[PDB]
Amino acid sequence: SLRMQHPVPKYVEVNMTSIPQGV
Amino acid sequence: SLRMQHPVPKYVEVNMTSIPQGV
Amino acid sequence: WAEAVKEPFVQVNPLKNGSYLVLASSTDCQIPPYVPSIVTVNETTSCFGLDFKRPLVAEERLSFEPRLPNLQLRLPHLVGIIAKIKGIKIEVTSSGESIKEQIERAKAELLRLDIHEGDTPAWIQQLAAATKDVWPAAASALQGIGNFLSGTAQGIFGTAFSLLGYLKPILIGVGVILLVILIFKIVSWIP
Amino acid sequence: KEQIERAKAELLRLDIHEGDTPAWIQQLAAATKDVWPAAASALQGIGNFLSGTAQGIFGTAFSLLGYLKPILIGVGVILLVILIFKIVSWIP
Amino acid sequence: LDFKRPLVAEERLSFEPRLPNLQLRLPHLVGIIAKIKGIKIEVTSSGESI
Amino acid sequence: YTCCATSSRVLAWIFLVCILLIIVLVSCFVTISRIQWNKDIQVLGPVIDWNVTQRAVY
Ligand SMILES: *[C@@H]1O[C@H](CO)[C@@H](O[C@@H]2O[C@H](CO)[C@@H](O[C@@H]3O[C@H](CO[C@H]4O[C@H](CO[C@H]5O[C@H](CO)[C@@H](O)[C@H](O)[C@@H]5O)[C@@H](O)[C@H](O[C@H]5O[C@H](CO)[C@@H](O)[C@H](O)[C@@H]5O[C@H]5O[C@H](CO)[C@@H](O)[C@H](O)[C@@H]5O)[C@@H]4O)[C@@H](O)[C@H](O[C@H]4O[C@H](CO)[C@@H](O)[C@H](O)[C@@H]4O)[C@@H]3O)[C@H](O)[C@H]2NC(C)=O)[C@H](O)[C@H]1NC(C)=O
Ligand SMILES: *[C@@H]1O[C@H](CO)[C@@H](O[C@@H]2O[C@H](CO)[C@@H](O[C@@H]3O[C@H](CO[C@H]4O[C@H](CO[C@H]5O[C@H](CO)[C@@H](O)[C@H](O)[C@@H]5O)[C@@H](O)[C@H](O[C@H]5O[C@H](CO)[C@@H](O)[C@H](O)[C@@H]5O[C@H]5O[C@H](CO)[C@@H](O)[C@H](O)[C@@H]5O)[C@@H]4O)[C@@H](O)[C@H](O[C@H]4O[C@H](CO)[C@@H](O)[C@H](O)[C@@H]4O)[C@@H]3O)[C@H](O)[C@H]2NC(C)=O)[C@H](O)[C@H]1NC(C)=O
Ligand SMILES: *[C@@H]1O[C@H](CO)[C@@H](O[C@@H]2O[C@H](CO)[C@@H](O[C@@H]3O[C@H](CO[C@H]4O[C@H](CO[C@H]5O[C@H](CO)[C@@H](O)[C@H](O)[C@@H]5O)[C@@H](O)[C@H](O[C@H]5O[C@H](CO)[C@@H](O)[C@H](O)[C@@H]5O[C@H]5O[C@H](CO)[C@@H](O)[C@H](O)[C@@H]5O)[C@@H]4O)[C@@H](O)[C@H](O[C@H]4O[C@H](CO)[C@@H](O)[C@H](O)[C@@H]4O)[C@@H]3O)[C@H](O)[C@H]2NC(C)=O)[C@H](O)[C@H]1NC(C)=O
Ligand SMILES: *[C@@H]1O[C@H](CO)[C@@H](O[C@@H]2O[C@H](CO)[C@@H](O[C@@H]3O[C@H](CO[C@H]4O[C@H](CO)[C@@H](O)[C@H](O[C@H]5O[C@H](CO)[C@@H](O)[C@H](O)[C@@H]5O)[C@@H]4O)[C@@H](O)[C@H](O[C@H]4O[C@H](CO)[C@@H](O)[C@H](O)[C@@H]4O)[C@@H]3O)[C@H](O)[C@H]2NC(C)=O)[C@H](O)[C@H]1NC(C)=O
Ligand SMILES: *[C@@H]1O[C@H](CO)[C@@H](O[C@@H]2O[C@H](CO)[C@@H](O[C@@H]3O[C@H](CO[C@H]4O[C@H](CO)[C@@H](O)[C@H](O[C@H]5O[C@H](CO)[C@@H](O)[C@H](O)[C@@H]5O)[C@@H]4O)[C@@H](O)[C@H](O[C@H]4O[C@H](CO)[C@@H](O)[C@H](O)[C@@H]4O)[C@@H]3O)[C@H](O)[C@H]2NC(C)=O)[C@H](O)[C@H]1NC(C)=O
Ligand SMILES: *[C@@H]1O[C@H](CO)[C@@H](O[C@@H]2O[C@H](CO)[C@@H](O[C@@H]3O[C@H](CO[C@H]4O[C@H](CO)[C@@H](O)[C@H](O)[C@@H]4O)[C@@H](O)[C@H](O)[C@@H]3O)[C@H](O)[C@H]2NC(C)=O)[C@H](O)[C@H]1NC(C)=O
Ligand SMILES: CCCCCCCCCCCCCCCCCCCC(=O)O[C@H](COC(=O)CCCCCCCCCCCCCC)COP(=O)(O)OCCN
Ligand SMILES: CCCCCCCCCCCCCCCCCCCC(=O)O[C@H](COC(=O)CCCCCCCCCCCCCC)COP(=O)(O)OCCN
Ligand SMILES: *[C@@H]1O[C@H](CO)[C@@H](O[C@@H]2O[C@H](CO)[C@@H](O)[C@H](O)[C@H]2NC(C)=O)[C@H](O)[C@H]1NC(C)=O
Ligand SMILES: *[C@@H]1O[C@H](CO)[C@@H](O[C@@H]2O[C@H](CO)[C@@H](O)[C@H](O)[C@H]2NC(C)=O)[C@H](O)[C@H]1NC(C)=O
Repeated sequence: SLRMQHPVPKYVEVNMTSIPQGV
Repeated sequence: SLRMQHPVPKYVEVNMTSIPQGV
Repeated sequence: WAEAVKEPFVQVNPLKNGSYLVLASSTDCQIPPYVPSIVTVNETTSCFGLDFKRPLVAEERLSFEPRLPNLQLRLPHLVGIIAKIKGIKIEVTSSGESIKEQIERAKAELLRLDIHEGDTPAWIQQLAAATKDVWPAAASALQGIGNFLSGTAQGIFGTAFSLLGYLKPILIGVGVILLVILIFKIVSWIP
Repeated sequence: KEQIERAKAELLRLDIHEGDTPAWIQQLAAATKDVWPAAASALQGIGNFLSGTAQGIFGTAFSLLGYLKPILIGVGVILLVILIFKIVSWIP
Repeated sequence: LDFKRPLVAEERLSFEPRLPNLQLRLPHLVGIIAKIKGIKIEVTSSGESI
Repeated sequence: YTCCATSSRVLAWIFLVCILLIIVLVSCFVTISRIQWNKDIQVLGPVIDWNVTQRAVY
């Protein structure tokens, strides 16, 4: 007997935008 | 603008057993 | 204005339209550090130890959002040391200041943080952190001579140098007494 | 008396430095102008000499000779220790 | 100024908070540190090392 | 005796040279560390422009 856990790929989309002058 | 792909964890269970003498 | 803050720094504001405003000293979920940004995700996930949810689809209307002009800003090289030794929020430049005026502003203040008999190792470690970006070879050297006075033995050399530093006035005094003997003893040999 | 003994220690410790002598001397003049106008005009002159005359080469020279002070003493001491021995090794 | 004797009151069920006690070690020369700044200045944290 | 007298002489010379070198090593360190600090103060500092795309890490 030998139980194991194999990792399987995935992903989450992340958009980013700027803030001119930090305002 | 800046589009990115962040990895997110997951897993698949995998059981294994033996074959005495290779028969 | 500049102001010293505690590390690690994390600030996350949930916006009403369903995005998040992030400013953080460290990376998570691919978000760059130090520069702020408006963040949106296509599927619920945990970032900076809290849940960033996917927003509800919206209908597009005519916008009235402002678009400010962009702006490059040059800061003094040692802005971190200037903000630290004030212990309050302090003015460091103007938007439209010259290289010359900007520098001649904390220079006298900064020069008078000189080496002392009582914290040479702690001083030498500041000089390294200040020199690292300019001359990395020198930094690594200074850092070494720092840890020698602090660490090697039980810091006995640090102790020895600290003490020989404070004795300086006594040593001169003795030194002067030796000359006054030597001169007389020499003159009282010549025929 | 109380009013004066209030920023005196603070103010005394804004002393002359090897790294901004010209910028210091120009403060001393502005501070002295109302008290002693003759001295101010002098100090202001010796200010502009270290800053302006040539390409400020004298400012540079004095700034550098200021930072070298510890090396010079060290050498000076080595000369005496030679001179004394060389002198004592002339006397019969 | 005059500290007056208060009027007798009737006892009801209380909801007053009881905070935890706390020892706090300050620097030996805290008075000289506060004096040469001439503003209200941060000197330690609750849970800082010597 | 002569060896003991010679030893005392040689010891004193090495003891003198020992100090006169330490005087030169400390003196040189103070000069160089203080100049570098002066140069550190007058270097050009960083630039900030609020551009996120510029700071992307893959
Ligand atoms: C597709 O098909 C394939 C088959 O073609 C499927 O693969 C087969 O799947 C089976 C599961 O249904 C596996 O069976 C399981 O095997 C486990 C491991 O067995 C070995 O270890 C045992 C424990 O060993 C340790 O602990 C003991 C003390 O307890 C120590 O002494 C040891 O040193 C170890 O530390 C051990 O008992 C087993 O020994 C037996 O087999 C070996 C040969 O393989 C012999 O040499 C031994 O003599 C012994 O066999 C005899 O004695 C036993 C009783 O002791 C009898 O049962 C035998 O008939 C025989 O007389 C192994 O060394 C087991 O742990 C596991 O036990 C479960 O079921 C029992 C009841 O039967 C329960 O009591 C347990 O609690 C537990 O639930 C089970 O038997 C097959 O190995 C595997 N076959 C192959 C070839 O890989 C596959 O899954 C299928 N796939 C799909 C998708 O369907
Ligand atoms: C929650 O709310 C927040 C808001 O609080 C939402 O975030 C906001 O989302 C908006 C999307 O709806 C974003 O707008 C988009 O910005 C994009 C990027 O804009 C910049 O780059 C542009 C291109 O630059 C490159 O290319 C040009 C040549 O084409 C070169 O010259 C450059 O060098 C670059 O290489 C550029 O045009 C923009 O410039 C404008 O803005 C800056 C300041 O930010 C000014 O300095 C500029 O002067 C200029 O503004 C003036 O001029 C423009 C026209 O040129 C006018 O529109 C202005 O009114 C003003 O007069 C930036 O530098 C854009 O690409 C993108 O364009 C889309 O839409 C247009 C039509 O409007 C189409 O034509 C395009 O094809 C494209 O589809 C869009 O405008 C906001 O940035 C963002 N706000 C913030 C603060 O982050 C968030 O999404 C919300 N969340 C949810 C869940 O709802
Ligand atoms: C105007 O308003 C103000 C309020 O704004 C009024 O002032 C308040 O008046 C109250 C009287 O009504 C005072 O309450 C009384 O406090 C007494 C002292 O409490 C302290 O000491 C206790 C004993 O400590 C010694 O002994 C123990 C062993 O028994 C040892 O372990 C110790 O080392 C000491 O040797 C101690 O129990 C108390 O501890 C509690 O409070 C502190 C914080 O102050 C906490 O750190 C503790 O954890 C603890 O709080 C928790 O646990 C207790 C139970 O143990 C709970 O009750 C709490 O809710 C909490 O979970 C203090 O260190 C008390 O002796 C006195 O007890 C009387 O009442 C009880 C029943 O409640 C009886 O059983 C007793 O027999 C006794 O009659 C009472 O509580 C307020 O202190 C005071 N407030 C302030 C801020 O000053 C003022 O009077 C008003 N004026 C007018 C005119 O009306
Ligand atoms: C606001 O905007 C101003 C203007 O851009 C910024 O100030 C300028 O910063 C830049 C970039 O750091 C400096 O560029 C360097 O220029 C020198 C040459 O300078 C000489 O010639 C200039 C000709 O126009 C002249 O303006 C200068 O005059 C100033 O300086 C003298 C001397 O101190 C002073 O007396 C005057 O009163 C003026 O203050 C001066 O005569 C050049 O040598 C540099 O070259 C380097 O960089 C380039 C490009 O990378 C490289 O190719 C070279 O090899 C070398 O490494 C560099 O181009 C500029 O001198 C600054 N100008 C002023 C007026 O200060 C300011 O930083 C912005 N402020 C803020 C807050 O953001
Ligand atoms: C918050 O709470 C902390 C923890 O209590 C307070 O800090 C402690 O203060 C006490 C009291 O002033 C100090 O007690 C002394 O301890 C030394 C021995 O210290 C050594 O052994 C410790 C073993 O646990 C170890 O933790 C120490 O490690 C620290 O120091 C080293 C060296 O600088 C440093 O490298 C480490 O990183 C740690 O910082 C250390 O190895 C002991 O010699 C003292 O004895 C005197 O007092 C007793 C009792 O009166 C007396 O019997 C003796 O004769 C002698 O007079 C004394 O017990 C303790 O060292 C402090 N601990 C730390 C971690 O700093 C802190 O003050 C509180 N903060 C605030 C803001 O209130
Ligand atoms: C992060 O930014 C991304 C841009 O790089 C966003 O992707 C865009 O999201 C919109 C959502 O409205 C998509 O629009 C959909 O388009 C499909 C069909 O695609 C075709 O037509 C569109 C125009 O309608 C065109 O842009 C495409 O090129 C295709 O030709 C429709 O079925 C939908 O109903 C909807 O109209 C954009 O297609 C998409 N653009 C790109 C370049 O991928 C993304 O949504 C952002 N993510 C987050 C988390 O905010
Ligand atoms: C038990 C251990 C064994 C004993 C070891 C010692 C044996 C000594 C033998 C006898 C000789 C005595 C020598 C006398 C030394 C006196 C030290 C003087 C220190 C001193 O006054 O300097 C002040 C503080 O700096 C300081 O005090 C910093 C001093 C320098 C620290 C760094 C030492 C490491 C040097 C590394 C050398 C390699 C580097 C590359 C060349 C600043 O000077 P100032 O008072 O003029 O004021 C200038 C403006 N503030
Ligand atoms: C290429 C050009 C030609 C070369 C010219 C130079 C040739 C020199 C020839 C060899 C002789 C060398 C002489 C050694 C001079 C060393 C200077 C020491 C400076 C120094 O240590 O002073 C410190 C900073 O002041 C300063 O550094 C300020 C120094 C004075 C600046 C003003 C000079 C103008 C004088 C005008 C004279 C007329 C006025 C009326 C009499 C402060 O002193 P401290 O370290 O003891 O600390 C006291 C508490 N901070
Ligand atoms: C969110 O965006 C990610 C982009 O990583 C989407 O991932 C894709 O999912 C499809 C299945 O529909 C896969 O076939 C693709 O290979 C994935 N693309 C990648 C990894 O680039 C994901 O589907 C989106 N999630 C939601 C809920 O819309
Ligand atoms: C296959 O097994 C993997 C084990 O890696 C399962 O992964 C878990 O999935 C749940 C979601 O239901 C997560 O909360 C756990 O953290 C995962 N466990 C891990 C990574 O150890 C996976 O769900 C299984 N897949 C199927 C289809 O049953």
